[PDB]
Amino acid sequence: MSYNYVVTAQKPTAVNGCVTGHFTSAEDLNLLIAKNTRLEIYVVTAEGLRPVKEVGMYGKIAVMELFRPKGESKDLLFILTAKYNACILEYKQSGESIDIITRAHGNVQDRIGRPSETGIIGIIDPECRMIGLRLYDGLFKVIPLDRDNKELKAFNIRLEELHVIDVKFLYGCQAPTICFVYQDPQGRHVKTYEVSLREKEFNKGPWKQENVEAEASMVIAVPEPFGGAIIIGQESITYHNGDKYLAIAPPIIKQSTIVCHNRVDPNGSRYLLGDMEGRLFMLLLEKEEQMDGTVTLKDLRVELLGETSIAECLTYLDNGVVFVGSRLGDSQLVKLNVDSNEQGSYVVAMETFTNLGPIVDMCVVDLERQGQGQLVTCSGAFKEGSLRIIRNGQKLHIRTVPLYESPRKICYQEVSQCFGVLSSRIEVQDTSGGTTALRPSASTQALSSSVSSSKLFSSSTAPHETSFGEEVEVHNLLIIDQHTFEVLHAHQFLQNEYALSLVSCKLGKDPNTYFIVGTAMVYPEEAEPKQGRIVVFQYSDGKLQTVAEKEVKGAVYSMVEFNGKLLASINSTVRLYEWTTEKELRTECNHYNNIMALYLKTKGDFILVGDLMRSVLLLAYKPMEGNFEEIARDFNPNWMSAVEILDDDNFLGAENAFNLFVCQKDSAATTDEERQHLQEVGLFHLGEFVNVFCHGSLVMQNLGETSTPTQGSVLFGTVNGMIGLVTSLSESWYNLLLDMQNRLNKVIKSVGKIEHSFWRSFHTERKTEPATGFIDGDLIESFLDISRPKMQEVVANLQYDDGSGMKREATADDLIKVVEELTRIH
Amino acid sequence: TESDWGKRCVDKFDIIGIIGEGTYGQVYKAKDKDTGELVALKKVRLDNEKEGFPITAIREIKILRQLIHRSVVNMKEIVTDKQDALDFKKDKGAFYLVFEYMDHDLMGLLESGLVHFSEDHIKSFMKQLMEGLEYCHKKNFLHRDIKCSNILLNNSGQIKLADFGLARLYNSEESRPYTNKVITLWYRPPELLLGEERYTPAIDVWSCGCILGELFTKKPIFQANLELAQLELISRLCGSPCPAVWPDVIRLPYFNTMKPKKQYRRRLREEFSFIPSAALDLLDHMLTLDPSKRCTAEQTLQSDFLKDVELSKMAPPDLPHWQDCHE
Amino acid sequence: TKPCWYWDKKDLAHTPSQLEGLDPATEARYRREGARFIFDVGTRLGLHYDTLATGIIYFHRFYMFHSFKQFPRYVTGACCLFLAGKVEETPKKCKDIIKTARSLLNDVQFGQFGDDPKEEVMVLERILLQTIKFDLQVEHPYQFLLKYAKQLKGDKNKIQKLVQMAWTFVNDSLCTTLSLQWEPEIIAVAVMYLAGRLCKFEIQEWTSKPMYRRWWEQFVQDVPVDVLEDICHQILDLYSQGKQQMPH
Ligand SMILES: CC1=CN[C@@H](NC(=O)[C@H]2CSCN2C(=O)c2ccc(C)o2)S1
Repeated sequence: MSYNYVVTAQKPTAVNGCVTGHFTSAEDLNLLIAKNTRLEIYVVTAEGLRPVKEVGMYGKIAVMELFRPKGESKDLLFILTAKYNACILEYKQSGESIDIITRAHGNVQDRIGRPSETGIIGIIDPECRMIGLRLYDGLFKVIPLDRDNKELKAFNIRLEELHVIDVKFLYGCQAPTICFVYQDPQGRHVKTYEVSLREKEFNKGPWKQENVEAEASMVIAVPEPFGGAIIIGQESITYHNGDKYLAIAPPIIKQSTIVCHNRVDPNGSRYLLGDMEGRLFMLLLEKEEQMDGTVTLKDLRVELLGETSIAECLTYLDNGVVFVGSRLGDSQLVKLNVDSNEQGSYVVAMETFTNLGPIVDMCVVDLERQGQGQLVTCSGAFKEGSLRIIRNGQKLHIRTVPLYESPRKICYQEVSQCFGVLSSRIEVQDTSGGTTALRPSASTQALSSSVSSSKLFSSSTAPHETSFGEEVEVHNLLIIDQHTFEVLHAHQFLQNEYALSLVSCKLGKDPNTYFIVGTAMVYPEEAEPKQGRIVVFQYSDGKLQTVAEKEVKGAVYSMVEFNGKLLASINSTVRLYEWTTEKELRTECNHYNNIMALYLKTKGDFILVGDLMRSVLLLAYKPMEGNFEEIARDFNPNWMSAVEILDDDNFLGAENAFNLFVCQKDSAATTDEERQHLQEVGLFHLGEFVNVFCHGSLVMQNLGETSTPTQGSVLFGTVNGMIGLVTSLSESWYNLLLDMQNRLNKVIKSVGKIEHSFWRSFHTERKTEPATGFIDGDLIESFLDISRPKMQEVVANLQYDDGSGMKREATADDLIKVVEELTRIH
Repeated sequence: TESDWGKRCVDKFDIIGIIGEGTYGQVYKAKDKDTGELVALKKVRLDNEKEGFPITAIREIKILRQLIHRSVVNMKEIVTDKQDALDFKKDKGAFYLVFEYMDHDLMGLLESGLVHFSEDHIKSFMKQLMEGLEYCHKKNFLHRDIKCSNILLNNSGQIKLADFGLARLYNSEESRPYTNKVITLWYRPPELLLGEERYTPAIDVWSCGCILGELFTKKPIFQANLELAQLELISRLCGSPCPAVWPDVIRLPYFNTMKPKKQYRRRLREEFSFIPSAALDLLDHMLTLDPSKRCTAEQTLQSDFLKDVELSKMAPPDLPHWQDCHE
Repeated sequence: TKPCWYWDKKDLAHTPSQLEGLDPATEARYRREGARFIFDVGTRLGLHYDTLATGIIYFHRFYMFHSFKQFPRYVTGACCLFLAGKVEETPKKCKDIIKTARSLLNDVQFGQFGDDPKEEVMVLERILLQTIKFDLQVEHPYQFLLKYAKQLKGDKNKIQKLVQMAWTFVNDSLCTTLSLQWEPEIIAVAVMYLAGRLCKFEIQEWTSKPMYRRWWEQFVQDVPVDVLEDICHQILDLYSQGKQQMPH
């Protein structure tokens, strides 16, 4: 019954994966970088990379590997989506024309199976005989790469080891076999099983098992000359090749977990390792040759090369250049030099590829007075944390403010010409009993600084013994100038205190504009925090002053200004405070029908509460009585990531399954039950986790420009960097654009032959439902990029309702007019 | 006295919110002012007075009046709106049934796809589930629909069976018709799909078996919208209903009317090969097509899986009350 | 957690009906007619015997809390049966019960239903539920008469004569206050005890303890012959007063 429209304003900016192979040009090495739903193909040059093509796929790219079967000239591409859509792809370049071919395709989902903990894993035999998939616990699925398997039919082999960590196809074995690290109650072990296509079962592998580190995380398939496999853990790196066993445990890698590996050398003498703190390590393989000429791995050595962005994936361009792809930071092209520089580093950055990183929070503010709107986002994590400003003056101009610590929240305070930003940095228990920061960051480079002296929780009389080497979060509040983005002040919060919520507002009859922060006392022992502080700050004359503090019995997850009063959510309670003439907070009313009230939005006297497990609740402050009252609750169990109010009747919500949905009132329907029910009129798989929902737009309107059929503007940010926009439509325009989608889907050729209707279908692991109430604006805006023959094929047999003429038809040029106007909303 | 229900007013129960919605009323979370305990109120409206107090409500009142097992939800009392004492012909007030409040329903916890149920957790869960069902079946009270929403479990770990009558889900405005019934189908036994038959205890046990598998996958084993498409999913796993396994399948009305696409062999052990052996043997026995061949509740309690489970060792389930921030 | 549904014979001298001027005989008469009205109405509708009894038990209990002068008995009876149907899973529409009640009642008797019979009944279901305190579960002598008879072994024909004769006495007990005086297990023993005397049967011989002359004690513990003799006496006083005689 409700109609809305969703477009992408900035595509995903986070490197999910990266592999290099001879794809486009059998001669030239090609680098394939993957972002959610987006694949980018490049060609290696001595200077950098030349983009060849960028295609969009329906589905989250989970697996991406380049393989060439015997008889092919160029390596082919295998991709598997998170919804289990598999396909094999081939580049075809008819001169200027570029076309991605779908050689094979199919859906490999099993009717019965447990999703695995370590996620989907995809590996391909070196002999390219089969594709190995680990989709469910205790099962190993095999797609045999036979010429006739155009539908990618597959069978499952029972797998005794239920909890698998990682699995790679071994190199040089006579029969294809898989080396998998698994976790049973006795620890973790490495085991290998031979895979038979003829028997369709496992046979005993070369080495039955070996006891490995408890946190063994990655399996490296060493090339055929060396043989065997390399296991990477937290403290130790081992090499297993039957009777041969090597163990190297440098004390440098113990400091930070290693998450990525890459083969620098085709022979395998050199391997690349990257840890969470960004450091780049080189794995060195030392070769001893037996007298008959055979090669034995004498020793394993790890050397520190330098610092990169936290690397989700690493690939080698064979020019001495490594591409560092990051989901928590800006991706980079680095150069590995044989000679270190004057600081001892062998690494030097070449180029920097902008990553909007995880958008934890964002605010829209017109800094430069342009009466347009600029978006400042909390982006990144750890040393890659930053503040990003985006404007729509075709490209989006992004300015990165380095913070070198994680930014949790942001709110703009015009009265002080500055931003308030919550942040957290990692310190480690040191020998002094205190802690030490791994690197300077914003909360330590502030011009002025303060440390909280609150004694509300002093008499803890609780045991929290410190062990040297353990990490802790120190949460701070950062005052930042809007023009120079200089860190003017930093307030260190109490020990073990987490900052969760931030607002800037006046209260009651108090003319002073305050920064107000909601915190929680986080102790590892607690399943749910039971102490918390609401702190009222005033930034005046370059100084942050504590005006008042209110103790609470939980975590203040969310706060928001509510008609001069302060609305806060403490665990399950939703509370309304008043600001007294004595400059202290006083409770007015409460609401407790919640599990965890994580998110809060308001409009007038209405409040939208986003419960962790019971979706959204519409609450109202009845003024005559001074109490909260429940207007309506969605009784669906959808988990919540972020919520937003669209209008007095429609409410938007984002699931943890990456599905957006809209709930409306029943418009005072006769039955009281119907009134108290929030119907899920809108459903839509978005494909991206939405941390923050905000109102506004970055489009410049000189003066009430309007001229847009779209009504309303809601901007959202995601973990993979996407900045999308949601807006509302009229019934007539919805039906028109929906009818056009159904026509476009028949005309447009999808990569992997993935049905669009399936891709946008609401998909929880349990229930999958058709999408409704939403127009895939990214599909509509593609009408401008299809060839003229397809344009006319789409508009054929068009029909109109509620138009200038109630029944009408439009041509290929008439639709172009609409789409171009729809492209002007972002 | 305490045994005299139907006289206390709802004015003794502060209402916190509406936790659920019912066909003949709403379900409200509340606190008894004097006791301080958290209760759940089930509203029964006889104001239409088409055919009187709902028979569905009467079933929940009759069965749960005498059932106090730990693994079944207990009805504390029944209270009324403010009633004029001048005449009860004038009065049309509703009646509210007081129940012990439960924190979460199994459906909610699994909808997350984040909670993890280990083997020991499932043992603790299933043993309570079966112990309650035995007690009910011994008393000759049968829960005709056992769902995932019907299984209510608190944070501690105790499991309780609820919604014998007056279900807690309501469909309004425009939506999928009988959505609650669609969920009920996922746990309906094959015999009921094939024919109306008579209500057998086996109809309970099949649903509980469906739940058992769902706890090992976090997804319902059989999900379909039409009775024929459900029977086919069951057949792809359990095998098509035939006299070779079901000597009385012919007696059912729609054995020839409703037919699986093909005659399938039983693959239950293969598609569930990732389940422990003690459990898989229980699933295989709980999902037997024939009602007489389908194992009883007591027999489930004497399974290897559940026989030697220690009731004292509650071993709470791991439920995420932190890191809901994420990353 | 469950209320006490049993009074002493002496207590029946203090029902609301008695205290409003109604003499003992009149209330006893009203009880019989109400019970038989329920019995006859439900029998015409084809209702299971448990449903008839359940309605009759609701009826008998009801007039331990209210007076016959302020609640016309046939309306109450119809309401009891209507509720009994939903409890025992043998439901009937209120309009059908009214239809049957009109067929069996004369013009004067049906006057109790007033101008809108269905309304007078549906409205009473509110009170009935509160009066029975919502304890809707009622066991009856029938199930125990069979559970105990199954354990008897001997002449098939002599045992079957004992059962039917006892069964007849159970039906006849539903017209009297015994249902409010002694639990059903005792009633099913009492009727067996009664039929045995009339048929000159020595039931102990059919038990697993053929020389345990107090045969019932293995079915119902702690029952003196004093009770069985009273229960039986009352059941047979009905027959003496009535023109009807012992079935035999
Ligand atoms: C009979 C009964 C006793 N306890 C019951 N349990 C519940 O209603 C639970 C588990 S189903 C949802 N639920 C809630 O608490 C709920 C609904 C809405 C919000 C915020 O919480 S029903």
